[PDB]
Amino acid sequence: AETADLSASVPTRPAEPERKTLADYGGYPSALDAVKQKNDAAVAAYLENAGDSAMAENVRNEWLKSLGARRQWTLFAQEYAKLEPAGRAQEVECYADSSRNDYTRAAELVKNTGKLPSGCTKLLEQAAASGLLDGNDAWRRVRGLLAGRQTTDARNLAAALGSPFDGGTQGSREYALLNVIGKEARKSPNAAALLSEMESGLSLEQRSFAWGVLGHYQSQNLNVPAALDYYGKVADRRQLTDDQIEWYARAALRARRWDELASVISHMPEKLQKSPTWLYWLARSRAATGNNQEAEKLYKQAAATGRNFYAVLAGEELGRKIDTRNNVPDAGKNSVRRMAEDGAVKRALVLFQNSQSAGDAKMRRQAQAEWRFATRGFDEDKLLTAAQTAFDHGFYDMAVNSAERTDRKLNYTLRYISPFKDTVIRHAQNVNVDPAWVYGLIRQESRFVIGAQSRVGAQGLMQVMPATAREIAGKIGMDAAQLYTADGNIRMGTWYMADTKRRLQNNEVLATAGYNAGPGRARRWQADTPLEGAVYAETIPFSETRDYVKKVMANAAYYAALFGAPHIPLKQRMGIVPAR
Ligand SMILES: CC(=O)N[C@H]1[C@@H]2OC[C@@H](O2)[C@@H](O[C@@H]2O[C@H](CO)[C@@H](O[C@@H]3O[C@H](CO)[C@@H](O)[C@H](O)[C@H]3NC(C)=O)[C@H](O)[C@H]2NC(C)=O)[C@@H]1O
Ligand SMILES: [Zn+2]
Ligand SMILES: [Zn+2]
Ligand SMILES: [Zn+2]
Ligand SMILES: [Zn+2]
Repeated sequence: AETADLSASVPTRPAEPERKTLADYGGYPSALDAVKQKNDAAVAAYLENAGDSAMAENVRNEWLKSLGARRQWTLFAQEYAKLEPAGRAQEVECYADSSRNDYTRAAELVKNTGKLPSGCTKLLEQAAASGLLDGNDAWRRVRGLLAGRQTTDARNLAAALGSPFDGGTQGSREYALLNVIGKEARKSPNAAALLSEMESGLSLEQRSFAWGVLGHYQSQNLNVPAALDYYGKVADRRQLTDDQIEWYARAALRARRWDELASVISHMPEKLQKSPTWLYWLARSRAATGNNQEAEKLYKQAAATGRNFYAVLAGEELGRKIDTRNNVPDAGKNSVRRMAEDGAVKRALVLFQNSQSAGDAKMRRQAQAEWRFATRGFDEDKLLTAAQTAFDHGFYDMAVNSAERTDRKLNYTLRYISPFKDTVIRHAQNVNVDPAWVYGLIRQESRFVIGAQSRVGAQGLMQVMPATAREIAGKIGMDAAQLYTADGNIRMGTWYMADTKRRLQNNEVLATAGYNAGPGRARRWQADTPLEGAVYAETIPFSETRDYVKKVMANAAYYAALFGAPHIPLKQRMGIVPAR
């Protein structure tokens, strides 16, 4: 019965002057070194003076980790009581419980098969020594730690469970299994023959795990028939790590074995079965075996996960199309202004502007942390207001970070911003690439930060490598130094998108993957037969590039809807990746 509106409510946390903010930032590295050197007076003095900021909260967390490890419980409790509950680091939670000898968290944590922080690691050991850990899960954690070379943590965990590596029957058997599950032993052409010899003397759990390690190695190496052979010997698939079981599912997906795929996904942990990825592929598998009613319900849940690659593909199997109409008005200019007056928002903004006039990347990273801190507790209305507040200040990446956090109130123009439009459109049309794809790529590469610079030296909005820029500029009459202007950067990036596409059989999925990892790697990941675009994207071995391709293609689907481009469903945009 009511038309949509946006609450003008804004927080009014106490603000501090520009000088104080920059002084607190000035002393921030000193306070973190005081924690590491155990200078408790120097840490207390910093916290006494500092504002209620991400800086203070980060110092307080680090100090509590130090206080917990040193069993300084009087101080720990007094300072823990000063942390916003949502601001508590994971390891600080564990110390706070281990301080009471409370092991409620261990049942969840024990599911983790990789490195935890030391406080959580000790909590698990103490839970193990106390008989409070499920045996199945505890030994599974031991094996996972051995397979990812955390041999010390595995050793201590096995000791605490009462069967040490040096003495225990189960302990020493787990440890001996490294001749198969070791980082280099798993690569051996004889690992399977070795394992097949020892099968008689291993438990069902140890055998399931060990075939899991060999399957996962083969699978992430894109040797699918060998992967499927080893994974097929796993008797209890629930024994696998999360990464092992997902690469079993990726192998079966790449082989189009829909019955096996469904079966694998059914053995995943609940959190993993409910992710957009495995809801979608289980749905596709159910449809492929003839159960449309079950596939339909699974598509609906995948589609309800929000704005993302699999949610969009699911919505399309249900004949929905992307709709990018905002369902709430823009925030009023007054509210946008008042939002910037809030003490924590203003702090973020002060670090932001000061980082611009000084070229200071580390200060800019701190402005982002302050912005996330400032906005951490916001309801949907404040988040849309804050998003516009960031956008107006040119803090474009924080504009998007706030907007993409809403669930019912949707502002697609803050989720999918498009600054520099004249530039991008012109240069994309000149080399004949789709502008929605270009924005998709920029949104993922740099979140629209003109001065973005990666670790390895990828530069600008389109994150073009200096070497690539030199090769481009010599083909199209440019100076390589134009890499460092926004216009030259967009000219080179859009050209390289067109160029990689042309050299990867005109395929936008291979091109996206080639942009990020090199066209050489994009071709390596091709199969000897054609692959549906989503299968290729899901089975990319490098995690960063796998994530990257799906986000860019999903971003392009939303930009295309925002720009009014003619409707090409995401499935069709994904197309078919050809044989190598
Ligand atoms: C940490 C980081 O910044 N990672 C990636 C980030 O995202 C885009 C770029 O920056 C990306 O680099 C791509 O990196 C590959 C190298 O792995 C580049 O490809 C190379 O360059 C030319 C391609 O025409 C060839 O001569 C090389 O053979 C090729 N490598 C491979 C493996 O094929 C690629 O050009 C570059 N992309 C851009 C946009 O510069 C980086 O790794
Ligand atoms: Zn089963
Ligand atoms: Zn301002
Ligand atoms: Zn231009
Ligand atoms: Zn990048």
